[PDB]
Amino acid sequence: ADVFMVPQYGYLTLNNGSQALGRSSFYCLEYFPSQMLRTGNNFQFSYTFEDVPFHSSYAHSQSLDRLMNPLIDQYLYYLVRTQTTGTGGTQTLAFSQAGPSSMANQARNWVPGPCYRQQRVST
Amino acid sequence: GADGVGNSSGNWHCDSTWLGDRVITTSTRTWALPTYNNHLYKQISNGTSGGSTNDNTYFGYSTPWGYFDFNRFHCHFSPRDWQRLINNNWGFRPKRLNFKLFNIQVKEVTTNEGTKTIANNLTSTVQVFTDSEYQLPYVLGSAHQGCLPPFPADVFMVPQYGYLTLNNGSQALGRSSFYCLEYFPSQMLRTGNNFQFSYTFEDVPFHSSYAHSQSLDRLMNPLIDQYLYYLVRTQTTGTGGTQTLAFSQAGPSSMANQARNWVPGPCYRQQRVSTTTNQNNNSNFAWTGAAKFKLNGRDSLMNPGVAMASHKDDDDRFFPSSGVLIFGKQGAGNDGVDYSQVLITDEEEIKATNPVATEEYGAVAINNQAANTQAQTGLVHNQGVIPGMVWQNRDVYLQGPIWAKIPHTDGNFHPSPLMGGFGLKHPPPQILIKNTPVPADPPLTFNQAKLNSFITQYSTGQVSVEIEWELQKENSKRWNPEIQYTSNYYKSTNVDFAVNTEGVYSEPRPIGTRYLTRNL
Amino acid sequence: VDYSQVLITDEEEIKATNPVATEEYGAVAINNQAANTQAQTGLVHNQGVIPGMVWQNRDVYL
Amino acid sequence: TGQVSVEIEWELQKENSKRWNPEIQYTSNYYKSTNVDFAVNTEGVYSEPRPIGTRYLTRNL
Amino acid sequence: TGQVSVEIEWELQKENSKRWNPEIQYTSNYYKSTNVDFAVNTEGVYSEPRPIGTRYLTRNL
Amino acid sequence: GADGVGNSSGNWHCDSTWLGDRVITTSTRT
Amino acid sequence: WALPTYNNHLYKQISNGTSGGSTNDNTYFGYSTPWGYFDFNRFHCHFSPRDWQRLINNNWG
Amino acid sequence: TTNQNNNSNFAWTGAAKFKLNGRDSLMNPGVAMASHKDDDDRFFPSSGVLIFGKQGAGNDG
Ligand SMILES: Nc1ncnc2c1ncn2[C@H]1C[C@H](O)[C@@H](COP(=O)(O)O)O1
Ligand SMILES: [Cl-]
Ligand SMILES: [Cl-]
Ligand code: NA
Ligand code: NA
Repeated sequence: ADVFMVPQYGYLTLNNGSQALGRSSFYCLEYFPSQMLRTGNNFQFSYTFEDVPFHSSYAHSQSLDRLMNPLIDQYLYYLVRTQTTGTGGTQTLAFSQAGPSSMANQARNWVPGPCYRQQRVST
Repeated sequence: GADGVGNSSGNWHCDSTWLGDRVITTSTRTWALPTYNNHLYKQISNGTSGGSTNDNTYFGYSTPWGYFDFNRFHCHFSPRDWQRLINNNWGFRPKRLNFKLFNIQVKEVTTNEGTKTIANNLTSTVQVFTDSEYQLPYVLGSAHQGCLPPFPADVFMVPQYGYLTLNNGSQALGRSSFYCLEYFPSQMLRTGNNFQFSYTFEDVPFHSSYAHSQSLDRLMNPLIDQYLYYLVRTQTTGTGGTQTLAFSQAGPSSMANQARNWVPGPCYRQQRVSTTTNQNNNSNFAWTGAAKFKLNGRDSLMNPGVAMASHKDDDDRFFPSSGVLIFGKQGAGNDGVDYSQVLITDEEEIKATNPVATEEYGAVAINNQAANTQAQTGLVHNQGVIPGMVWQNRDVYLQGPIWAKIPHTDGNFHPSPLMGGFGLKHPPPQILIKNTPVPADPPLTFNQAKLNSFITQYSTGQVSVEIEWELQKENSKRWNPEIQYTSNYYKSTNVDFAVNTEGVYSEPRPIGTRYLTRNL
Repeated sequence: VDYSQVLITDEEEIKATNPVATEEYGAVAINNQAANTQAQTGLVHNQGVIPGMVWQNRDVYL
Repeated sequence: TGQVSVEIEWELQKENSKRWNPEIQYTSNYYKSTNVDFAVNTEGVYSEPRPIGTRYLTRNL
Repeated sequence: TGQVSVEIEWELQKENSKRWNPEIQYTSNYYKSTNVDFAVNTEGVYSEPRPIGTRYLTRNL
Repeated sequence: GADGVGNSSGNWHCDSTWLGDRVITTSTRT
Repeated sequence: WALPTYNNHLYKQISNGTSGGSTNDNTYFGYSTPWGYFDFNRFHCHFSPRDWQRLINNNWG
Repeated sequence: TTNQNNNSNFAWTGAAKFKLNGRDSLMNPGVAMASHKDDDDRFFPSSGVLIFGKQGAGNDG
């Protein structure tokens, strides 16, 4: 129902401060073949979107980390300890097969996406 | 007859055939299926509460179903075959496969007064079906045990299927999804009944069986000098110490200075650890030391990390704490096993194009040089991809993984499984099997309850996986003999990759893929 | 304008594959472990793309 | 002044999920209120009460 | 003992509404819980948490 | 053979399919 | 729609300077034209709230 | 300009580099980046641009 105002066109060019550079380009719309109308005159056209990937309307139901069966244990080992447990405190190499209980340790084929730190703020 | 009880419903095919590029592998093993979860879907969660940490929390379900996994190279390749493939090809990749289930036999076990007897239930059935539409959580590619045995003779147990869903602590979220296998059109079998299908691998890049014979840095002719200059000095030599700009053409002698078109691959710093006990610092830094990525407030270990050289030359003892695959020696214990039991793989072959795992990527200037201020530089421990980088993917081993399902995500980069292998969007479908519940006699008067009593039984049968691989022959004009995997002549009490005196096949070491050398 | 006027969108749906906005990506070792020297690790606040990553694009709204 | 017309053809991609339990979905709460969501108010001012996402349906990883 | 199979073909009648605002719809609440709605519990006992009606979509009189 | 003891005398169909108006339900229980 | 006359039928040079209160990061150089433009780049234009609902609640993309 | 630069031979120590196989090689000519922000024309990356000798120029120093 609402009736709206048409936005004004304007553009930006390379600038240093409040000055323009040699490169900066000035466009004149009138230098464009445009069609004219009088009432009882109409304009129209058609365009076809280049092929683009479907937007994802689906939210995952498995975390990237939790991609493996709980029941089974990986055939691969990880370094579980650099030092002997208890009083002795002498360096040793201990290896364990990542299991269901030790989920965090187990190896994965995929890792999380990229990130740029964003400052946190509370409502 | 077509399908009867006194009739082999399939044969044993265990052969490898080489013609031209195409090498065909065929394996057959004898499996046994136990009843799982008493024919019950069970909710399984690990809580925040109790000893367990927050990073090991999860929510999911354990199903009464078993699954067939062949995702390990040793299944389709004899050690001798792995040798032929590694020692003469610059690459290879899967093309198509063929699966078969047959000679299914279902046994019903009875126990009275400490007397146990196992006989046949012929009328009993076994359900099978393939997740051809990928509607079921993908188990495979998680390096889980339960794949066909390496040795053909061995008889193996079928892995139990179970999956994970979004969780907070020991709780599920609204999003988390519960799947019922029975809600899947599955085919049923009675002995003399057989199942089978075929799949064709989507096109994938040939794995690299070749190790570079030129470093990325050393890509230029020694004799010639570059037509380009570099800034060689900021200050006059000797006593004067007055700033000046001197430029030199990078030559053969000054190789490091000269400009290059390509730069090394990406790196995530990996803590270094030495096989020798004494060298290592006396702290349990296995976890605190190790690099990790934090997702959804939970820190998971970066295993096995991006592909990086295990060590710089002569640092053979060194390895990343989490940055390489590790394979247990046969008979090795699951928990807290000694170093001797484990086989730590080594990815040094790729050192030429990839960064060393334990060292910085390099250095970058931290500030603008000033008339008063001195130039500064900072180390790069974490380095992401940038234009001009080139790198090598992590190697696969005779007992490594083969493929992995690329997560259905909006985007990803160089989706080659980090544990090594071929990244497929539509990998070989998960094959699900289950013994059909056979109820114990019901009570005489109708009960609204669901039957909780069943005859105890398990099933057994042969399985056949046949895969057609496409090879990519070597074209090298290298004049000298190349390095190759061989078995040492010198005598020993046991033969490599054979059964021992007890009948226990054992894989003495991991076997890489890159022996043949190709130019950069 | 006051907070009440604004509608702050929420992209938590993608938390499963994407890093939390306010937290580090994770940690990397800063030095080689030594017989005398202790292992060290540093946080990753800025993390670029590397082989093996997967992620979700930002959502669109009505 | 004049009318303008934009017509767009969108291609959908149906759900294939075998999820057994009910999925989450955008709904308008039953509980009474003085104004209707996404309607004009007593003055004739359409208003968009909240942002509306796109991902409600769940798919596996 | 044996298996039984019932297959039924249902005929739908799509919605034609020109209602401008979002309609009410059956959804599963996001907020966390120890068990999932319409799933098996820790013991293997599927349970139907509530009755589920048929009328959510609204049509004129 | 057509009908024998060592032969599945039927399969498990538990699927739902939506095309146009027609929605097809299929259930199998033991 | 309604179209006002823009810039008195004039192309005008517009710049924001370093000088004065404005910072350096808000400096710019450009031009404002006597032309107007039609923009439909917002989802709500083509979708009724009810329609947005149907699309979100039943499609994976 | 000679005077502006700090009085040290930081040609190598200063410069960014990538370490491969235990050997540090200079990052020349680096990723593609702007040589200077406006009016910083005198400035250049120590190793971050191509350099061509004037004809008859000497190879060393
Ligand atoms: N193993 C494996 N599986 C799937 N996708 C892969 C694999 N290795 C590389 N890639 C990626 C890398 C590119 O994005 C693309 C092939 O392009 P190209 O120019 O040929 O590298 O596929
Ligand atoms: Cl083992
Ligand atoms: Cl010259
Ligand atoms: Na269990
Ligand atoms: Na103006």
